[PDB]
Parts: sequence; C-alpha cells; structure tokens
Amino acid sequence: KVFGRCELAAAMKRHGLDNYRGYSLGNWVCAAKFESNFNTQATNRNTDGSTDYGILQINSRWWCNDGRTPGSRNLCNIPCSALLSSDITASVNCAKKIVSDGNGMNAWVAWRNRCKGTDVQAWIRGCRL
Ligand code: NA
Repeated sequence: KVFGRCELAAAMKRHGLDNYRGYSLGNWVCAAKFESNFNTQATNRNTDGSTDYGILQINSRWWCNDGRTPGSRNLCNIPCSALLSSDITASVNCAKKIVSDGNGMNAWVAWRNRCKGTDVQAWIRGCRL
C-alpha cells in the first residue's frame, strides 16, 4: 500500500507514535517519506546482506526474521514480511522498540540526514488529526 501523507500521519497517530519518546508526528512522517516514499512494500538490500523492510525500512540484522541474514537477531519477534503489510501495526510496534534502543530516531540514518533539525511539522500541515 502507498499511503497518502495525511493518511499515514493519521494511522501513525492512532497507533500512538505522536510524541512517542518525545518525537512529534512530523518526525515519523518525514522518516517514512525518505525511507519508503510511504510504500509499505519497500525493500532494500544492505551491503552486509541484511534487508530493510516497510515504511520505516526496519533492518533484518537486528529486528525481524527473514531467514537469510546470517548471525542476525529478531528483536521485534516478527517475520520481516509483516513489515510489508497494508496494516502498519507491526512496523509501528517494532519502530517503538527501535526508537527506545538508546539512539532515539538516529537509528534511522535518513531521519538524521534529512529530517533532524528541519521544520518536520510541515509533514503534517493541513492534515485532519
Ligand atoms: Na534477523
């Protein structure tokens, strides 16, 4: 599923991401825009052989099981395929564990490089929330 901007903001708010660990909703929408262009089916292969999945490009190295990432963990206790669902529950619940890991949203290199320090509230401008 490719979300609309405000559609995804509303889904992320309903799933409790707005100000989760102090990160306003615009931060999460911004991160999803640059990770996946709001496409739940986005996948990307990393140099190390791990794969990133879903709207927030969650990595198989630590967070999900894909059966093809040697020596990896599954700390969200999910198949990586659940992160591709039209239902964002699995991506949101796993993102809450990641952002709680110590480095906040710096876990998402695209958030650090494209969202951090910017006017992220622009991403939820105009939305009914
Ligand atoms: Na894994």
